[PDB]
Amino acid sequence: NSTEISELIKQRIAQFNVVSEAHNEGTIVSVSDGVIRIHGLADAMQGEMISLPGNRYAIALNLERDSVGAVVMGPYADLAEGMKVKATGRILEVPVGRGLLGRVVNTLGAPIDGKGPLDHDGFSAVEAIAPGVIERQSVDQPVQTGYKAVDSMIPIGRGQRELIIGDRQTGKTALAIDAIINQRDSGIKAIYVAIGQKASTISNVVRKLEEHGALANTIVVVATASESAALQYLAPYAGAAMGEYFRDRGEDALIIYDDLSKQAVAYRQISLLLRRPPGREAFPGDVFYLHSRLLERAARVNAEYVEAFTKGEVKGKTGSLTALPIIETQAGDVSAFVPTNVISITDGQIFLETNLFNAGIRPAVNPGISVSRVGGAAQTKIMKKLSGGIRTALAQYRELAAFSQFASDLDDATRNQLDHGQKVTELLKQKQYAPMSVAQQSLVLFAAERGYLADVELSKIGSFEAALLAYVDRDHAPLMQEINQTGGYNDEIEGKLKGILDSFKATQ
Amino acid sequence: TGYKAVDSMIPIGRGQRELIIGDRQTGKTALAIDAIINQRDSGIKAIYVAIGQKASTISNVVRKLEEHGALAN
Amino acid sequence: EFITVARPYAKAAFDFAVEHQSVERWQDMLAFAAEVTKNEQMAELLSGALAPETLAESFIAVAGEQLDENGQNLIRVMAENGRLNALPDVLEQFIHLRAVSEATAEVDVISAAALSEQQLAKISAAMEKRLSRKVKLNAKIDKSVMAGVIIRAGDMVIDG
Amino acid sequence: HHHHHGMATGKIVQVIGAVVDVEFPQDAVPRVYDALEVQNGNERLVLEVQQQLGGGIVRTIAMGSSDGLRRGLDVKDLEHPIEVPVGKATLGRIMNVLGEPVDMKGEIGEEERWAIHRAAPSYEELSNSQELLETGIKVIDLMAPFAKGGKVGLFGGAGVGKTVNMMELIRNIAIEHSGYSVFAGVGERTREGNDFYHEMTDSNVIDKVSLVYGQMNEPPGNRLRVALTGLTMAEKFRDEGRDVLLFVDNIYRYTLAGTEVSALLGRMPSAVGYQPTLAEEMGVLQERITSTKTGSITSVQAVYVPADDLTDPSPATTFAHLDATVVLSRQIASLGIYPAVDPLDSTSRQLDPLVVGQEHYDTARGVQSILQRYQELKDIIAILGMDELSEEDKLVVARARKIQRFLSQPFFVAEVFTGSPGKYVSLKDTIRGFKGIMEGEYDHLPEQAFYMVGSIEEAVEKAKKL
Amino acid sequence: GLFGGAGVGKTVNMMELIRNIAIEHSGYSVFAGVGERTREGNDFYHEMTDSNVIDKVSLVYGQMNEPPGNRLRVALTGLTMAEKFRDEGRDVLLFVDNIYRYTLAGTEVSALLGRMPSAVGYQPTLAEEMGVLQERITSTKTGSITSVQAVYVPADD
Ligand SMILES: Nc1ncnc2c1ncn2[C@@H]1O[C@H](COP(=O)(O)OP(=O)(O)OP(=O)(O)O)[C@@H](O)[C@H]1O
Ligand SMILES: Nc1ncnc2c1ncn2[C@@H]1O[C@H](COP(=O)(O)OP(=O)(O)OP(=O)(O)O)[C@@H](O)[C@H]1O
Ligand SMILES: Nc1ncnc2c1ncn2[C@@H]1O[C@H](COP(=O)(O)OP(=O)(O)O)[C@@H](O)[C@H]1O
Repeated sequence: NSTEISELIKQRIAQFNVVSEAHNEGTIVSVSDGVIRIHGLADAMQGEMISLPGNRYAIALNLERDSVGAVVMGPYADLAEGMKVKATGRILEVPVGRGLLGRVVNTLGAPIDGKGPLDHDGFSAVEAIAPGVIERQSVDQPVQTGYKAVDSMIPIGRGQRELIIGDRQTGKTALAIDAIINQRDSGIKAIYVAIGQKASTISNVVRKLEEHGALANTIVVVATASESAALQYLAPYAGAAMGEYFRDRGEDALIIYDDLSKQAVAYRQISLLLRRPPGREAFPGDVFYLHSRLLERAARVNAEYVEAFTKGEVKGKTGSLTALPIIETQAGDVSAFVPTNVISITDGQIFLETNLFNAGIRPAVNPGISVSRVGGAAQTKIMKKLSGGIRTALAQYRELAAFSQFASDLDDATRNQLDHGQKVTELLKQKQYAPMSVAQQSLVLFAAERGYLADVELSKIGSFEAALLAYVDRDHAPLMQEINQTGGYNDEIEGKLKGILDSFKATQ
Repeated sequence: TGYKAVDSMIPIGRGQRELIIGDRQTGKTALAIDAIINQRDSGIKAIYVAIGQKASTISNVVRKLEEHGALAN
Repeated sequence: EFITVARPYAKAAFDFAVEHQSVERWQDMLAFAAEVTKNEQMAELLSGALAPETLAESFIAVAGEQLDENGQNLIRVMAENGRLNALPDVLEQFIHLRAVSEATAEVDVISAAALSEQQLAKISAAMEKRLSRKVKLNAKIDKSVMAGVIIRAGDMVIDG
Repeated sequence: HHHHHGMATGKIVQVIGAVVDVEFPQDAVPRVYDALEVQNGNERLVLEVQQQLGGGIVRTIAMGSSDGLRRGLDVKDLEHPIEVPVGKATLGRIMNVLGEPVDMKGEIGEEERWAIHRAAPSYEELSNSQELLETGIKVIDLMAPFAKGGKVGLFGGAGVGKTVNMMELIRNIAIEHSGYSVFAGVGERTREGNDFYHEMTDSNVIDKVSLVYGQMNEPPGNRLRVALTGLTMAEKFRDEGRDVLLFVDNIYRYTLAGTEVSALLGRMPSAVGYQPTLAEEMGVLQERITSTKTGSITSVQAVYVPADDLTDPSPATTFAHLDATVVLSRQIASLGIYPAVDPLDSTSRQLDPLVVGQEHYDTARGVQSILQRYQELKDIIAILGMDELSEEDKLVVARARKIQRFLSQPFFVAEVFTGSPGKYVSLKDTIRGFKGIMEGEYDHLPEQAFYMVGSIEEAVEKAKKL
Repeated sequence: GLFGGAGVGKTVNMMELIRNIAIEHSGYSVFAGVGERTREGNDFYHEMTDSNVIDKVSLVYGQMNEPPGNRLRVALTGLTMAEKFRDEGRDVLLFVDNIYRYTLAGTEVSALLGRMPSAVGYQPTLAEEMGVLQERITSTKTGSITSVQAVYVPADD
């Protein structure tokens, strides 16, 4: 058993008499794949980083009686067992500075780009407690959908729990990913999680960072196949440290997170290593313990944030922090305990339907397949105002489906509904890659406001008529600035619309 | 009987395993337990299955034997 | 009777025994110990108690002080091991241990086992064989070799 | 090579099957893979490394046969934990997993040696390029674009033709070369193998490449080892050539051996009795794949899909690590369709409409729509039959069976299976097909005709007779 | 329990309750909440603002962050004072936060225990806990033990 020394038994043979020597560094008896049974460094600090041969430091969570062992991200094979330990006094900390927006880095913050520049301050541990209740300020801060049904379907205030949920190979790395673009010139600071990703994704991604040349407003770290899970296990927690430098900087941010589960069972592989009993699918009982830790992080502070780090050079003001969940489903199985505990956990929900994807419809998501408790607080008196019919049309088009089956059962009242629903259906369209004007949002109101449906009746002519429409904007586009600027609903302004309907008569 | 349509629907004699399966909330805990009253004459003594459910059940139940009368049997 | 477990214990033994050169002495210690272990009324008591100190003390206590300091700290190992219950097995091992160095013994051929210390297989062995002159004793031999040859024989009868 | 003198030994500690339980000096120490010799009665054998166990006793591995061994046996060791000769001379003759020349030719090969461990390029190190390839593939070349250097995925268990569909892979692969590339196969069948050898002879192409080929019945230890054979194999070339192409076999077996040994290691399996690090092993293997600025490489890959359980976490690591891939329909197969791929399934990340222009993206989209539809009503029919068929729908359905039926065409090399030959195909001609079909241009067109058929001109000749 | 849903403004209902506690009676009543969405508290603060329910304001802490054991454990805490006022015989009411969020709780308990996962890791005390609750609340000879519903439900049917 653990004793096993026998040779040190010779040592201990009489040395059971005398020991009383506490090294900072004990020999590491034997290893498997980075994790080693080990003895020494008599003093213990739970979850203490521990320096190694080479720079590496490691850590073990389990207080293990009479001996303990641990693993570290890195080359595990170089090492040789029973080496005098290298004690590391510090629990792990991560560098904290606000200047990285244009550059990305290894888990160490080691720029994988190899920018060579280093703009960061100090170093700080990855995980930490969240803010007190009521320290949070509720925040109405809207956000820019770019999928009309994204905002129209759902409003966005700063800080909320995102969902993405949808099948593997559904597009949802670029259905997932394609989302990230609408951010663009937003100006809020952000990062995107990467779980284990294939590099080419990274590269082409960078190219896209030519596509949106911007690329420097915000940075994101990465995970790759070589990566040590420990890297992952902290990797969400890792980013936690940083975005805390924005909210903690008083700034407001969102950080993408996706593909956790990969990390998760990886943490199971830890448990196997832990030789510790997991739950179903080898799932750690932790689960929502972890998800508790990381997931627990996001907030929009209140003027409690008036208490700041500097608390305060005031700046008595409230910070807010949002982020992006992405979920994935094999066969679309809701039973996923991950989606279960998680599902329970999520504040608002997003499902992508391989039907419309299978329809090849530009969107794959289903109305009511995705819902968010946050609701329309973010929706603007105009935006909030004009947006109602969606559900019914949803219902309607959905409900419309009902009689489609019984062929030819219905009259024109129905046909006017159904037609209208086909029409709205059409009205939904989106590019694979497009920016959103959101003055363009105003556009939709016409179909509501403007009859607009009878007009451009032809499928082709409806569709094209969208483009033609968009063009006609150039003819007159003064107020849009004000519009874009105003962000408010003026009855008087509605005149400008009514007259615009003429430009519809004008534009075909 | 205790239940007309069951009496008619099924006969009963002593020693024979009887089965019952039914929805909670109705009448389940209630069930026909009132058919204990069906005993009336009570030629054969019996004991109610007791399960840990409710002191209240215990209570209105006590009250119920009362209402019927009598539990000393 | 894990007894394989003996080695790390058992091994350090010979080494300490080597190093300590006690094996006369250590051998004594072992004799003494197995004796102590044997004690059955004691044995009932022996698994009785949780506190290891209590046993190191009490065991060591009634012991008659054949103990050694290396064997005190070390006995403390076996108790700290808690595995100590089965210890006597090691003596057997220790025997082989002691035996291992330079020893030899014998298997009775058909009669009784000389256990002669003869380190040359089939030679020092042969030396014993010739050394009979012990050729006298029957001790079931004839029934054995006649019955065993007879056994190969009926074996061939079967083969026949 | 150099002695490798003395070194004494571990004695064989315990007989656990092929698992090597044996014990060496205190100083005696390996790497997590390191070079050990031992002569069986017959021959020197070697057991690859142990992870880490104490007492000079650690475990170890073998490509050899365990039986007939005596315990406590002394065991030798070689300095070079792994040494893999790296030649360019190799293209002549195949070799053992040991690299022992598998052809009858003895080969001096080359002194440069390699080892299993290999590593990936820097973030900036590789090159990324859009160059693509198009061929007689009726759809997939059409249905999907193929960039240069791209690793094509094979879907499925075998029986799918995975060897014979794989044989198509040979064909098109065989069809176009315009370069130097090499592929091999392992844990695989000989009739194929020796055939590819005889036909390789006949081909006489072997100069261009040689490949050690592993055998199905082979011992696991080798099987495990074979990947390192792959990586090292590339390493010379990638250095040597900037460019390469290949193909990959039975990676199901890869998983299979790997899991198989896991608990043998005294480990608890990953789920479905998978092996706990199996993914780590995968990120290892796919990670082994690379194409660099200095050089890029292409190959296409196959693991037996176990049983068409898509949930297969094996299949997960597939799509996950997947680069390119294809799928096959045992209904479509079952449809008796010779080509038999899951078209609706397969997809090209590279496919871009902008890249593809609109006509491609568009048209493809349209067919996709049709599929959606025929799938879509397929229910309604099955229920109701067709009796109620909405006119328009009914029409589409015609176009449907027709279009499915339409995809199929002959292949020149294909005459083996079916005596019928076939031909290479021209993309533009396809583009035409897109329209006319989109048109349904030939209204009288025969359905039976369309299947396994030639061009609209050819099918027009059929159409004449047929 | 109250079958209920979001957007209902059920808080309005709750307020009416308290107002009937001091109005209809002497409520001497407090609300329980745990593991919940941060928002309502501010609203509650707002509401505790809006209300005089600040009189009388006990704030049951409501966060989920705690150890699942810590979280789950809150009951007896919730109990002991109503035990005071109902034990004061005084009419006493208290609001209950989560029902099958507490189900999730008791499970997370048994699992955390390393006590063998029951069927689907079923929680051991579901009867002992559930009926421990039962054991808590009755019209008691001293005073009735009156408490508000908790609605949290595993899928909320
Ligand atoms: N408006 C759109 N309509 C249809 N497809 C689109 C649209 N925008 C983007 N896509 C497509 O999503 C496709 C594939 O996305 P991706 O590569 O992420 O699949 P994936 O997400 O990796 O698989 P998974 O869905 O499992 O993550 C891209 O080819 C992209 O064109
Ligand atoms: N279909 C019915 N016809 C007549 N009376 C009914 C019917 N359903 C319910 N009842 C009334 O309800 C009572 C049975 O309710 P009770 O709660 O015992 O059902 P239950 O299933 O036992 O509930 P639980 O099992 O959940 O305690 C009977 O006294 C009867 O008065
Ligand atoms: N295009 C095709 N038409 C007809 N048969 C095919 C085609 N492709 C593969 N096959 C069939 O697949 C069968 C199985 O051969 P093999 O490739 O070993 O299947 P697998 O490798 O999937 O086990 C072969 O008999 C061959 O006829």
